[PDB]
Amino acid sequence: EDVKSFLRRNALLLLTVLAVILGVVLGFLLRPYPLSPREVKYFAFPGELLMRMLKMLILPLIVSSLITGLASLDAKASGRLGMRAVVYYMSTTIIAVVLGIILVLIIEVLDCFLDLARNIFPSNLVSAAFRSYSTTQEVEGMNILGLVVFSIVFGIALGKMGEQGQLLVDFFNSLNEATMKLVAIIMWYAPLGILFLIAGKIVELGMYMVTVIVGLVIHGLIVLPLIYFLITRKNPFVFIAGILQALITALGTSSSSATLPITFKCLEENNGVDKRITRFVLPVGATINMDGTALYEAVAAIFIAQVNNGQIITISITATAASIGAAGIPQAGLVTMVIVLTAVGLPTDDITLIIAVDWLLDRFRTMVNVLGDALGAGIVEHLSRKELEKQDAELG
Amino acid sequence: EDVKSFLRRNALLLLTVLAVILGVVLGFLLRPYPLSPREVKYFAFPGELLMRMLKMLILPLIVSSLITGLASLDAKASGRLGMRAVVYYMSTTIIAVVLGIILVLIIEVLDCFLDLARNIFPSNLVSAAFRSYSTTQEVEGMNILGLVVFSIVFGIALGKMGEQGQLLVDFFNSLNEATMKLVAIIMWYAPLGILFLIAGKIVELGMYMVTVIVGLVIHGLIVLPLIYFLITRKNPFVFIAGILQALITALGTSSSSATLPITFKCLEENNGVDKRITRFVLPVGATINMDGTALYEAVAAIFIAQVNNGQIITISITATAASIGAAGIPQAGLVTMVIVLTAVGLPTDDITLIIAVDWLLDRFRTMVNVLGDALGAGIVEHLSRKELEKQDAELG
Amino acid sequence: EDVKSFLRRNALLLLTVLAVILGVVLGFLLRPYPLSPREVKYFAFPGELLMRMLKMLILPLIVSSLITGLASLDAKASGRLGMRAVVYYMSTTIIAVVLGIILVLIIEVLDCFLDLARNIFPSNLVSAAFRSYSTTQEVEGMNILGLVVFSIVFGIALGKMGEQGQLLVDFFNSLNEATMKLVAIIMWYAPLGILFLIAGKIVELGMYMVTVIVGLVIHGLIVLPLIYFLITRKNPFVFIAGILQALITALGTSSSSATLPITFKCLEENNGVDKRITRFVLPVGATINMDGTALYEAVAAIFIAQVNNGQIITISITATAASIGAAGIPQAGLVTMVIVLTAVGLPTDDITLIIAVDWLLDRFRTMVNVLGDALGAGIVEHLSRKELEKQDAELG
Ligand SMILES: N[C@@H](CC(=O)O)C(=O)O
Ligand SMILES: N[C@@H](CC(=O)O)C(=O)O
Ligand SMILES: N[C@@H](CC(=O)O)C(=O)O
Ligand code: NA
Ligand code: NA
Ligand code: NA
Repeated sequence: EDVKSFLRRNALLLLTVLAVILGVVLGFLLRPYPLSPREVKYFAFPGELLMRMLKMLILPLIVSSLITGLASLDAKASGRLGMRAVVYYMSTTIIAVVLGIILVLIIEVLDCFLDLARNIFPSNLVSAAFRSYSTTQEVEGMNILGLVVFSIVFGIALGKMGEQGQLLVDFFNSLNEATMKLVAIIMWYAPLGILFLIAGKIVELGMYMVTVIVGLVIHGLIVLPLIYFLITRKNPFVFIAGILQALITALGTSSSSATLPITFKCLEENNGVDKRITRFVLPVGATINMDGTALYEAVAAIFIAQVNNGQIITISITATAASIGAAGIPQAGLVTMVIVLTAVGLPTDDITLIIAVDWLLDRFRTMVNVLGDALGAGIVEHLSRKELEKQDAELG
Repeated sequence: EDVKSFLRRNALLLLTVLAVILGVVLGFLLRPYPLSPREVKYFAFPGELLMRMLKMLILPLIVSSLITGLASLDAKASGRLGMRAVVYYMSTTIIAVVLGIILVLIIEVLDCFLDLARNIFPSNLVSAAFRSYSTTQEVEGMNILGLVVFSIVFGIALGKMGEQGQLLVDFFNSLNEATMKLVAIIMWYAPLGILFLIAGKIVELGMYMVTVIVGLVIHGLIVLPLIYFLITRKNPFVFIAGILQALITALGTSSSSATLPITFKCLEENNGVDKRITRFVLPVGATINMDGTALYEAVAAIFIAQVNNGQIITISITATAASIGAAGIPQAGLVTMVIVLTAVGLPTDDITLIIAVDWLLDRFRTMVNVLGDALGAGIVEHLSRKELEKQDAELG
Repeated sequence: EDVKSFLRRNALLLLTVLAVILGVVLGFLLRPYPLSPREVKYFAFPGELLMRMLKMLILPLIVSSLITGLASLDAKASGRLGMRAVVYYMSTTIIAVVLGIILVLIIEVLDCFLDLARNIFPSNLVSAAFRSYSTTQEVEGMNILGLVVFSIVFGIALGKMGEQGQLLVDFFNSLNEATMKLVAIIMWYAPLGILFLIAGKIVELGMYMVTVIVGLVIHGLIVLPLIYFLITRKNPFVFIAGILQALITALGTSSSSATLPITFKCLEENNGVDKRITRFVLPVGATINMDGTALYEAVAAIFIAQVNNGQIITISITATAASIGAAGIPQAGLVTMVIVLTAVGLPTDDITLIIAVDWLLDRFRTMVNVLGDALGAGIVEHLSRKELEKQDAELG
């Protein structure tokens, strides 16, 4: 009887679920036909248009979110909110790497460190907005990390100054809300885009793919929800229902940085999470908090060691280190595996074998990477209760 | 007796007319001499300096004009102003294509649609400001269309929010006026630049060139002025005298997007047109309203059919479609002719024959493209009388 | 007895002096070892990280400084402050070229003028922030001159408008202070960076190197200090002690444009110089006022003439002209020597011989280039006394 009101209310959520169900059907139907690379690009195009729309809003989001996020909070309160986030991030990326290692047991690398260091401190801000550094020397594609860093320091700087800083805070606050109004339009195209984005990909190792997928279920649907209930004492699967549009889009894009604007609209609107805490937890979580990637890094390094064959402590240290370094971009998990392979001693040429089934694992690990930030905000919000209480009463 | 006051008042206008008269003389004098490509570039340089100055101001103009233009107007009033503009644009591009077809009778193409679609939704705003998409994949040169789209949606978003949006409206209003103060300095260099810009070009098919030029006179000096008198009931050749500096510069540059800042100063200062309506009509008209290009597209497709040899309805549909797609950049008419040739069935390799005389036709068709936007603003302003009456009295 | 308080107070200044002393020691110790180019890059990396941090802040500094600098001053007062600066700049670059010529006596070039002219008027502002023009055609690296020009005109434009302009002035004032708060963090990394930046360079003509170095001492420590005492009637070597951190960093970077944010913090904090005058004198001085380069240009053109062999007036005219054209970037002195060699008649291929010892002379000539701007601000501030008196009392 009550399923009619469920169809009327969850209309946009159900259309995106149907987009996955019908998108998988469409792809397998069109798969036997001539798989021409130019034709595959044309077929997947309605999914490419959604990707462009989402990519567009990440820069005015990341920048405006952290500048207001850190300036709208008290001096030490900004540090406390950050400490809570960092403590949460490093523990979750440690639980996933430990859970990942146990499961797999049952079933130019210096240039990487330098390029990362170079990107933390960009030589040009206008460049940083569309270019990243990759020594061969500046490859195309936004330097998210470099902008996240600069925005954090810039936010602190406006917080340091008085009413002079207030103008820019108000400027960046108006710019945040305006781009957030645009992600409402992006959300309506999402059912159409998600269909073609996943149909195109399913158009384009046995135990391994299983170990990772099952490993992500134990972490994502059993480990992380328990952490939320242990801190907030609220039902985590009702919270996951709010951010469900953000997970379905993370499956489609396979880029947590690309689905960041929808996770903002899901945490801010569908759930009762504060903007003052989502403006910090979500942009930082999108680039450093990667639980799904950390689990994948550990399993994939030991899976190649199952064929090639005590020092799993270095693997747990570097797989958690690779999870931080890795980009909120798709296929970033296989390129950062160079660090975890060279550390143990295994050859980096073995990534080639995994590359084939990587695409599908990437879609699921992105969903767990997003989920960690989403449940993260809810955890940090509840913990930073008095900080938000002091800021609300102050205005009165 | 009264010609002395005419020389004192119209000093800058007369210097730009003299720039064309003396510029044509200078070019034909220097034409027999060694036409070295490096030497031609050096000779035309004072014209290249004007081009850089004008190109510079288009980005802070297009962006600041539409953001304030759509936010400073009421919800449905913004839609009404737009409806009036769109109705005016599509009818004028239909009259020109019909007039063009009658006169000529008397005397990778999917990748184009995809690249256009890609550009309507840019993946990066900082990139969009100096790069356009052109699959082979991101060519240099501003994505005007992508910025016009985003600015329109961003304007609407600030209009949607209340007083929070007002700060950014005021910010973008100050930024519009400041760049408009700079186009006053650009206007003084214009007589010097226009001389060398046209002298250099005249230094660098019989019936065809005539059909187009005569076709643009019937449309520009007889069709469009009659439309203005039919709606406003005001003398159109006194209005054309106000925007006369913008037409002379359109002849020189051959880029309606480049002469957009001067058409703003001509419509806002020389004529009594409202900023609230020029901020929408002029930037949108510069990229989609191309009457001179639509007339050219129809004549050039049938001129090649006069040699190569019922279905002129597809030509009228795609030539009007090419007019929208075409860029406010020079030589954009010959590249968009691919769409109108493939639609009818004629070969795209026939554009090569036309390319020679194209340059001079481009200068005249740009003047008609600008004229359509200029007389367009005057037409839409007069029609949207009550909308501006309600906004003025509200402030009181 | 008083040396203990001298160590406590001048802690950051002494750490940067020690950075040079220990940096020269470190380099000569590591010099005999395999000098691999990839290894040299890795070794110098902590110096490369400082360079990125400093480069980062130049764009939001140059732009925000001149826009507020010229808008916060009266119409003719802006012209007077400028006249004082221009008169000071051209006389100092004339004294250095005269002093340089006397000492050396005792002991595609049109494309350069066009590229400079092109860069004074950039075709795109977003591009200008990370790209310069260099015909072969748009090379990577910020167009400082093009941004300095545009910012000056934009500042004047906000000054021209009333309270409408005030919002953007306040916006650019908040943006200036916020980036100036960031150069405090950059200053703490500077001792670590300066050590590796100079150690790496000392790891990588007899009379000539001496003539230039001795020539810079006569100008920098005898000519320029006397000018300050002659105008301000204040001790110049107490003023040099304030901007001493900016000189030590100019030695390290060899780029006056890169050390511009630290010279701002030195003149604004360590010395009692007004922001209203440093916001104009320092960014303009960084690109056009190059006393150390002008002295170098004259000596290097006549040193090649000492080997290869009345018309030294053209050398003094073009060496002062090259000093203006030259970039606040390292090794910009040898590339601009093409202008001064072609003018006299000497071959440009002779720059190859000088290139070897150029690096060390560049570090010293940058220190004199910075010093001229630093003592320049102090000279112009004292001269524009009443202008600042009228602006202060007005607010009361
Ligand atoms: N796709 C992941 C990163 C990766 O593991 O490739 C993300 O966007 O978070
Ligand atoms: N030159 C025209 C476009 C074209 O037809 O090439 C304009 O700028 O409007
Ligand atoms: N290095 C100098 C320029 C040069 O002479 O190379 C400066 O930055 O001012
Ligand atoms: Na990460
Ligand atoms: Na068009
Ligand atoms: Na200079």
